[PDB]
Amino acid sequence: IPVPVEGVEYRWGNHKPQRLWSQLTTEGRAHGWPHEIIEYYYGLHPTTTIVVV
Amino acid sequence: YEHTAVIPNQVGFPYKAHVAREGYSPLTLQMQVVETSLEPTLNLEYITCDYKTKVPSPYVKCCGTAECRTQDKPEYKCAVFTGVYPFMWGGAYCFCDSENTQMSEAYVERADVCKHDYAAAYRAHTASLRAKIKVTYGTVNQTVEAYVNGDHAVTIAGTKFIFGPVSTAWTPFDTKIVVYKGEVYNQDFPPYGAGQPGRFGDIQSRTLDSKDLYANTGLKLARPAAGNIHVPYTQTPSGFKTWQKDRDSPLNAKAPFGCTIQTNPVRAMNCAVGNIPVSMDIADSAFTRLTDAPIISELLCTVSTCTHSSDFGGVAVLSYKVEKAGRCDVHSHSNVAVLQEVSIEAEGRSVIHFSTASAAPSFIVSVCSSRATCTAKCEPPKDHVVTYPANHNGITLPDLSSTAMTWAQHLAGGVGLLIALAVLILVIVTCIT
Amino acid sequence: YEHTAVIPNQVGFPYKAHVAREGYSPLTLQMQVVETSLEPTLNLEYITCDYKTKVPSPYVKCCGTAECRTQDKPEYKCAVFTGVYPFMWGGAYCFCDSENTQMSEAYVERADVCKHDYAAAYRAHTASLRAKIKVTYGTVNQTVEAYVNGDHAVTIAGTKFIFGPVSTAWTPFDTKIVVYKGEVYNQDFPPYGAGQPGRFGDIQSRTLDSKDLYANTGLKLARPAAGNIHVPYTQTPSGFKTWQKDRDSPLNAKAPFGCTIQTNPVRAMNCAVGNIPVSMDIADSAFTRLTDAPIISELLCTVSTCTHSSDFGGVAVLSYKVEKAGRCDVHSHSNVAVLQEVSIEAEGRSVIHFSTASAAPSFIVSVCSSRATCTAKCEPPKDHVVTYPANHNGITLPDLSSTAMTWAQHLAGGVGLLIALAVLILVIVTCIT
Ligand SMILES: *[C@@H]1O[C@H](CO)[C@@H](O[C@@H]2O[C@H](CO)[C@@H](O[C@@H]3O[C@H](CO[C@H]4O[C@H](CO)[C@@H](O)[C@H](O)[C@@H]4O)[C@@H](O)[C@H](O[C@H]4O[C@H](CO)[C@@H](O)[C@H](O)[C@@H]4O)[C@@H]3O)[C@H](O)[C@H]2NC(C)=O)[C@H](O)[C@H]1NC(C)=O
Ligand SMILES: *[C@@H]1O[C@H](CO)[C@@H](O[C@@H]2O[C@H](CO)[C@@H](O[C@@H]3O[C@H](CO)[C@@H](O)[C@H](O)[C@@H]3O)[C@H](O)[C@H]2NC(C)=O)[C@H](O)[C@H]1NC(C)=O
Ligand SMILES: *[C@@H]1O[C@H](CO)[C@@H](O[C@@H]2O[C@H](CO)[C@@H](O)[C@H](O)[C@H]2NC(C)=O)[C@H](O)[C@H]1NC(C)=O
Repeated sequence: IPVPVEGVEYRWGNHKPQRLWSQLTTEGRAHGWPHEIIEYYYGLHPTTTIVVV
Repeated sequence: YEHTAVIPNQVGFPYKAHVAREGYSPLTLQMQVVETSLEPTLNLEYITCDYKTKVPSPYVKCCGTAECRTQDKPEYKCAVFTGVYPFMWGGAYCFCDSENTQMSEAYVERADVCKHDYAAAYRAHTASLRAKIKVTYGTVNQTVEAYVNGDHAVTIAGTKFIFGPVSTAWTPFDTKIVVYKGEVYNQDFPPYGAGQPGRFGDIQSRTLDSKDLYANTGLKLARPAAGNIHVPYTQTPSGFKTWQKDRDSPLNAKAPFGCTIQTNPVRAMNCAVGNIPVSMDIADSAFTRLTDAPIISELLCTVSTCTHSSDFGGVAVLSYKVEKAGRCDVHSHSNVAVLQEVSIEAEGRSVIHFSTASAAPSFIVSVCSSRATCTAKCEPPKDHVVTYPANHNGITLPDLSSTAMTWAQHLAGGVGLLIALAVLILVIVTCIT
Repeated sequence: YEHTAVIPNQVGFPYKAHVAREGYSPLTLQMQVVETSLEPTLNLEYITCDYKTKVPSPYVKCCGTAECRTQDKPEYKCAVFTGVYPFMWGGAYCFCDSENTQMSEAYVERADVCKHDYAAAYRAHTASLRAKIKVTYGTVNQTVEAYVNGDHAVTIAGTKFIFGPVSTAWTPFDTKIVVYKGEVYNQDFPPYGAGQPGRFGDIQSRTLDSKDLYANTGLKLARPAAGNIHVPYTQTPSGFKTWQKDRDSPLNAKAPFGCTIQTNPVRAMNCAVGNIPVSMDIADSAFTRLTDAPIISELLCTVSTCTHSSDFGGVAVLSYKVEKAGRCDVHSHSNVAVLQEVSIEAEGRSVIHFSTASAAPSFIVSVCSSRATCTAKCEPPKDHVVTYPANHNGITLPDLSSTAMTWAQHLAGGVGLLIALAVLILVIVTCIT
């Protein structure tokens, strides 16, 4: 099932329709003195506004 | 006093309205939305149902002929036939072998169950939203029911509340939808007089009682074979039941924004779009005199841990001094964070639960006419998927916070000073002119 | 046969549409509309009528007090006063000098006698026409009635007529309609909170059966006077019975395009708003095969007299030489005039009636695939005003045949000869150089 940030409601059988949501789960480390943290902000909104950097 | 605010139109998001009314104890208030029924205005033209090919017993004779009437009825078909000589239960029926002539006739009338199920072709239009929200300010915890077009606005607890009208007049519908027993289908329909037989809309009528009705069911009758007395007739079967088994797309599985569909009356529910304007005519009696207010000096803040979660993950204890205590209030002065409860119990130190989405927030604080900052770093949560929507409608990623931005601050670039040296050595080249 | 047309929407104007179909004698159709009502949709906001101050009996006590136990009615105010010495028929009342107490209350209900004399407040949305035509052609002229842009395509005599779509849905309605006993108005009714009493819509109710009317009638009690017994109350007069005076301006008067307004339901009929596009799927049977309709040759027409009247001015007779006895339809291939009739028992002489507008009826008049040119000068009328509409609707000012612009046709002349010859003479010394 594709879960974007906007959530997904699935209905299976004769239950009541249930809902899932996706919080921010991308994983770099977000901080470091040798940083390599531009990967983190590629984790949110990827292939978008990395062209600005 | 009068004030105006906005609110995001979903369920669950608690919204805070912190009016800065000087000369008084400050005030914040909470509104939470517990329904959004979006009904359009129906305008039907026809219905449908399976028909019944009702046929009377055939007129038989020999030894002479007859004719037919064609009275005012739906699709009166009839014809005589020359040479029909049958058998019977015993022996025969006539002895006029070259004159045995049989008439037959049949027509179309709505079935018995046409009083019980149909498909109304609704030409609905001009939707209008509703809401059932609850408001809590100081000595209030009561709910309210509100239309959201700019007109209807009355009261609660002796204060006047007005909601809307909407930001963007959007519908999750179409112009020409169809209904069924409990569902909604976004499709076309025949034009009430182009009822090509076999497809949808092969018979129709303006209502349940329009005593004349359209039909183009291709009905035609042929002549029987010898011996047995019966009547043959051919037409495409009742296309309504054919349309029953190939529906293949309801609205409750395809409508956008998860805004679910219900019927009787036809409405949509919990549309997650847009925002709502709101205006308040708030009475004085809710307020409290700043003489009797809690006086608080030397306010500070700090944090303990942050969780970059969906739930109220961040816990921030709060250092503040005291000189006289009471019932104080608290609010965030940006869009970045949100706060859990609307008040504290003023005793020495407090704990609050705040929620964010950007891992470096600088929501400052607001507490009883004393504003002071505190910033915190955060950390993503160990989990991936959850079972409740966000509580952090300010999903605003880039904060400055001087933590990752400070490298861009360390992109200063005094090579502009070098450019200035280039221009100056040009000048001292020019000074020997 | 598929063929469309564009007719105007004016009551009584006889329109002609001519069809040149192959393998048959040409065909003429006529249509005119009568009851073109724009029945709009509708909605509801609230209702309004007068009121009645249900005052109960007054309550007293002898040196004992009371209070106002609440009663969930509309506008249930109450108070209690002291210092009373209430006389009666038998003079004095009791023995307690200055400790006696007065109890009273007031509450207003939607007065019963307004159940049948009320005022309604509506919002309103788009309208839809209902044309009702006579279709006036070679088969015994039948009458049709249709919604113009439901595209619901009624059929007659084997032919399927569709109508519309109508342009711009121009309506003589604002969006805040209010309706009284047999009239309508355009106002701004107060949005469910009567922020001013003594106005229209001072008291409201969701319907005739809603159990809770809302009143901001502004009713406070007063103090009883010295000596006698009574209940003093001072509240504003009835906003309804004082709104019925200042109406002064229906939509019945200021309606544009002459639309007569009716009630139950609200509807505006016989409007001269724009025009109507029509399409026809014409049955192939109702024609005539051209070996049977006579082919009259060797014809040239004439004229008698012309007029810029309105009813039917110009009469022009025609000469043609017959070969077989029959009938034939006629038509004029331009907009400069229309014809009183449709056909002719085409035996030799033929008298027809046309209607020109302004200056020069240049004509092409057709008789069974035969063309004939026609022009005529005119004599303008002498009257001033009439009591019936125009039948020459195709208002066309100019022309060019032997009287109009002929002075310009001689006026152009001149210049080019002079300049061209003058330069080609100029070269005779300026081409050798
Ligand atoms: C002089 O004559 C006129 C014309 O008859 C009277 O006007 C009407 O009074 C009747 C009686 O009340 C009204 O009928 C009622 O209308 C109610 C609501 O209005 C709607 O329905 C009507 C058609 O019935 C529509 O035309 C209109 O646009 C609205 O859609 C209905 O609800 C009433 O039905 C009843 O039965 C149901 C079911 O049991 C109940 O729930 C209802 O409460 C009610 O008992 C009923 O149909 C009629 O609408 C009035 N016409 C108007 C105002 O134009 C005058 O009253 C009469 N003069 C006097 C002095 O009485
Ligand atoms: C078909 O077309 C004809 C035109 O040739 C229509 O005819 C005219 O029809 C009206 C009624 O529809 C006649 O009206 C009235 O007749 C009474 C007498 O019964 C008279 O007293 C009235 O003053 C008025 O004339 C009218 O006489 C008749 N002819 C003319 C010359 O106007 C006809 O109505 C159309 N429809 C049908 C169904 O025939
Ligand atoms: C506002 O007050 C009500 C009760 O006065 C609180 O209660 C709800 O109580 C009803 C009682 O039947 C329960 O069915 C609900 O489930 C309760 N709701 C909740 C959310 O607990 C209500 O909690 C108060 N609102 C607050 C404290 O914000």
